[PDB]
Amino acid sequence: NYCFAGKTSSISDLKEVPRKNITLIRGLVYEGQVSPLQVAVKTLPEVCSEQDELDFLMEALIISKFNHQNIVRCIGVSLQSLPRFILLELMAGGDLKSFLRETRPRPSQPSSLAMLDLLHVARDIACGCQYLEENHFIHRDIAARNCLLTCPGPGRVAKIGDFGMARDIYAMLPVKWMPPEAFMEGIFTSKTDTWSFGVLLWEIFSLGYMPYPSKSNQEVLEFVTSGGRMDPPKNCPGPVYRIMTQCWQHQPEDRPNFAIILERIEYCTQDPDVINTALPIEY
Ligand SMILES: CN1CCN(c2ccc(C(=O)Nc3n[nH]c4c3C=[N+](C(=O)[C@H](O)c3ccccc3)C4)cc2)CC1
Repeated sequence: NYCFAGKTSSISDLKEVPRKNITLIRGLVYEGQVSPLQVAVKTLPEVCSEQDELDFLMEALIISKFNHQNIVRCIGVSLQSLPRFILLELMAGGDLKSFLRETRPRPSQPSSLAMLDLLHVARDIACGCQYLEENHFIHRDIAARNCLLTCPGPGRVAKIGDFGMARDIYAMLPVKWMPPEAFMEGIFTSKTDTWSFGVLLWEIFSLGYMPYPSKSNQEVLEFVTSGGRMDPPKNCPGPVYRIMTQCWQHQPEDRPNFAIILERIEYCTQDPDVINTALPIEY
């Protein structure tokens, strides 16, 4: 009962891990060990509806079918014991939005991030999105809060880690990440992830600000459907802002695909005038 890349899978295909092999270590979702493999353990509340149950199963099926370095791996599940577990790659850096906020330059850490760090995050997630696009999977909620980092320090890799919106489709709408045609007609295509990536790019280069500062969801909806776009984040290089504004083309067919976005990110990455730009320091 779940189809991805033209292949079907069901609960039977999930890799069940004996509960006795699984130890919880600490809350982070928990850090856990499988018998020694470090994992994150996502739990289903025992007090939940059968729809929560089906939601949890679908989440497991979706993440287990992906195979890509910028999408969080599923080690397995433990569904035959209660509470039910999904076992996931442990991402010690935590979520991207929190990371940017915590790790932005300050006097105590004046060079905590550089432009190249942000470009590598952008590349990482764009590579994940390209894999989803080429496999015809529409994510529908590409946003910093949904991405995870392998570790806090140098060599960190960013990955897409949450697929709940796609799971649900398979006041809570992520309006600020959605293109005009998703509001109006409720039409989604891979061009809709392109728009959302544009907004994630603004999040990254703003070092974790909420998009459309000062605007509520409905004000954003009217702004965007009237042609309004966000200004550049502070100190954002022109070439990077231009990737964003191309992602935010009104017509879906005018937005770049992720192969092109990756090309432009790689280009920014080799340009000394981009990567030698200092990030703002937060006081
Ligand atoms: C100073 N710091 C830095 C370190 N820190 C953390 C905070 C959170 C985490 C964390 O949740 N790591 C995760 N690893 N794998 C998964 C995780 C969440 N998953 C999920 O499935 C979650 O549902 C999810 C998915 C995407 C984005 C966020 C949450 C799968 C790790 C370190 C605490 C504060």
